[PDB]
Amino acid sequence: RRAWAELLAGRVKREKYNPERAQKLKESAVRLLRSHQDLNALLLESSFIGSALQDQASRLGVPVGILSAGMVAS
Amino acid sequence: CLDLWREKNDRLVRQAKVAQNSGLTLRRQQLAQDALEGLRGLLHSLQGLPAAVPVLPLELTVTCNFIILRASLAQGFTEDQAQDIQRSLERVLETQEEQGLRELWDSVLRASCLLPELLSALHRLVGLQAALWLSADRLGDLALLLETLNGSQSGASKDLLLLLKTWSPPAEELDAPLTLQDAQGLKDVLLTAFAYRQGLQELITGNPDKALSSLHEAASGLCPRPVLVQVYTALGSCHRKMGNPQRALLYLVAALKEGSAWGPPLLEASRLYQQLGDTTAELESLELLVEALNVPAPQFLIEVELLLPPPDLASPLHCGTQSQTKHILASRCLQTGRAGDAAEHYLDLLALLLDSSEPRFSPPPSPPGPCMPEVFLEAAVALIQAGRAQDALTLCEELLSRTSSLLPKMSRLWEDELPYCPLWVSATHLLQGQAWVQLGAQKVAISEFSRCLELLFRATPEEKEQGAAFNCEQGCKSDAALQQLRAAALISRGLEWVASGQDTKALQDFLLSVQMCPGNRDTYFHLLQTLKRLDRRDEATALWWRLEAQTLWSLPLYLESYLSWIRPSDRDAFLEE
Amino acid sequence: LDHPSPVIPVDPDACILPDAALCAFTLLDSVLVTLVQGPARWKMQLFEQPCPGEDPRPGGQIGEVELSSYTPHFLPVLCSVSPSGSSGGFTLEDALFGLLFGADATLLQSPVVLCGLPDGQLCCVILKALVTSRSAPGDPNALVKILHHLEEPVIFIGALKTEPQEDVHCDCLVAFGHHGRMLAIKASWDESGKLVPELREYCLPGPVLCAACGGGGRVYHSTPSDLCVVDLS
Ligand SMILES: [Zn+2]
Repeated sequence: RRAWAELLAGRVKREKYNPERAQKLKESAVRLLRSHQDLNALLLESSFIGSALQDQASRLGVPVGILSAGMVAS
Repeated sequence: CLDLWREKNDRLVRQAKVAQNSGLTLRRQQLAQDALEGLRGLLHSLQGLPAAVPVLPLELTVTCNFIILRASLAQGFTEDQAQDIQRSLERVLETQEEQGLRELWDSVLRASCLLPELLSALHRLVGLQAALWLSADRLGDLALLLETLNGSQSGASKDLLLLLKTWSPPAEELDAPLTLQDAQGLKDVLLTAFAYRQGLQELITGNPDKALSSLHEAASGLCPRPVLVQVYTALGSCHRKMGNPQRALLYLVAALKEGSAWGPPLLEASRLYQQLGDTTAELESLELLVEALNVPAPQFLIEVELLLPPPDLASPLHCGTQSQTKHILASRCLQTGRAGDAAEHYLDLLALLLDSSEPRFSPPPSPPGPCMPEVFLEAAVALIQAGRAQDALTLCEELLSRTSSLLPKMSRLWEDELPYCPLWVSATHLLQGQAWVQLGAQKVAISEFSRCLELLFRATPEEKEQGAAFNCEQGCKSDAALQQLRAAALISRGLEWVASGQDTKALQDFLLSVQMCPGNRDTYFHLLQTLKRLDRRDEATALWWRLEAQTLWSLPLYLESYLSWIRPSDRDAFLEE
Repeated sequence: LDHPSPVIPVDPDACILPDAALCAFTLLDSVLVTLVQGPARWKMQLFEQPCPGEDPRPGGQIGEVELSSYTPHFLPVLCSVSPSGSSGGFTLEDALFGLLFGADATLLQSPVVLCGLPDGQLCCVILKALVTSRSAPGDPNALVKILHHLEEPVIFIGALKTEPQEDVHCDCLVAFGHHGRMLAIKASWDESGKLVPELREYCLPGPVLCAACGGGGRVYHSTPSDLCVVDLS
């Protein structure tokens, strides 16, 4: 009667919608999936892949050609 | 007269298009219904006469613009539109040159092969009616119609896709009476929609190689971002089925970026990480998916969404509500052995379900999954495995409180198969007992186990004599669940007899459990440990031979998890001794 | 009713969900329920209804279903039935509520919606269960269930406090046909130590035209002849 409500009272987080928070969540999902990504095995498996190498190049501050050729050779 | 009718059709088309472009949620639909009444009355006015050739391409433009705005508002095709097409087709046929649409279309296209200047309106009619047959799943004869439109000696092309590619729009659509949509704009729609449908069907029916081609076709061309997300998600699903994880993940990332609705991608991600065994990442993906689903226009035109079917349960695009996924998280957290986290998740779930009076509703899992008592049981199992037995009693007390009026009056308890008691009542007493065990109360534990056993033997859950209500179809009926649960309670009682020093009673209970469920082996381990304590040699070997003579189907999770909790780690080591 | 000749034409600003095919509707606390005709399959929907005093809006549809059982003068009727603990409907008693709707409804403390149709079928829908989307379509055979099949159309559904010995906790469930098939359901718990329902399909005279429910198991109905009354107490 009482301990039941005591369990259940502090649980709910009524909505917390916050469209600004949504993009942080989206970025965190992308970070997780890219963290499990592996580009060498990906190449071992199109325009998506070019965009992936562009993402790596944007991270490393390198012109795409260098990283593309390195991954290709490896 | 036809000047007035044509100005009226053009007026209602301008009105409908103003409604599409502008307006708010009311004024849009109000203007649309006004235009719809207008086009209905104008079709009545034109059909009142025995219309000739020059009245024909205005009447057909009206009929097409009327079916469009009918189906864009109803948000789905039906047979009134098909009968209107039949009306317009007999109106074309009885001017120049009856039974049904296929032969009527063949004869009308024979008449069009005489080249009357209305082929721009005939192609538009074909677009709408091809949309209708597609959304109605009338796939075979659509090929026949389009094969009759194009050359006849290309009849060997049974595949719809090349035939739809060859089907051209007839003209550049010169200054005719105005229209809501052109046949090329219908062609691209029909292409992507049929490609999507064929791809998804091939995925669901175990062709996740054939599906890629159709889905890449649906990607290449006019593909609204909402549908592009679903395509990428289905390609992720196809790659995950083949084996290829990395291409899958790539498509899923594309879906996340492009999407404003990124639930099904994270669901598929979780289903992938489950194959790889990266359980931590699975739980993290589901944790994100819940927060994602936390957040909550109809154009007067024929778009793809109108034609795509609502998804099934086998599909990768089924994503239920926050509650129906919070239950996935909690279930998958409990199946792995993270029961503390699972307890917090399950209490969050029950808070959502039972504190839902004021705000928008949060539903329970669907009736493939567990019934609403099974959810409480799973919660209490989790709280036991955590070490929160004094909360696993308050769960069970609240469950029996709330269903008192349903419980049997246990006067058959005095009068001692016939009476009815659903499994979850017995199971409640069982968990309620193991809680007291963890708190150290032999007497009241054995009390509760005995109560469970009485309800299990002196009552039948499978009393489908009178269908009186809603009931659990599968979980709280299974004879496998009944026998496993009998065995569970016998064992949980026998261990307390062992604790008390009543090994003969313990032997009776273990023997009975072996008689009940001979294919669990926890029974045999406990029995043989007791016989090795008391009278080793002959009886032990007699049951060894039974085991090797003997040598999971669909159980509920509260039972699976109860067994995995009570079973000892040193089972096989002792059973080879 | 404040509404800032005594005749007043209604402005189309007041229209909310102009579905232009809806044949019936009802209302609960913060929720609206409609029932809309189409081709062969008729379909129940469920909308928000804004709790705060605002511009009177529908909101967005929480859920839909399709009453697949119905394949077609007499409109359908809807009636809301809530249990004790959780509104223009009826509050039943826990015994009858659990007998008719089950444990899911009893635990969720869920209101239920009874739709009586011109076929004469009398179908129940639990609301909490009716939350759907384009990614999660409602399954009819799971979600809509069928109490009783009167052969003839439905006029009235109600509930009575028989044993009366505003918020009344009813014990009886009443329905009424055009031709006079009354139907009453009650809780027994009789004869085997088990909860059972007591049905009675009575057969009153007359084409019934209207009905109501008054204090203490009385049901005022009407015929083309006279206004009559029935007592179940
Ligand atoms: Zn169940």
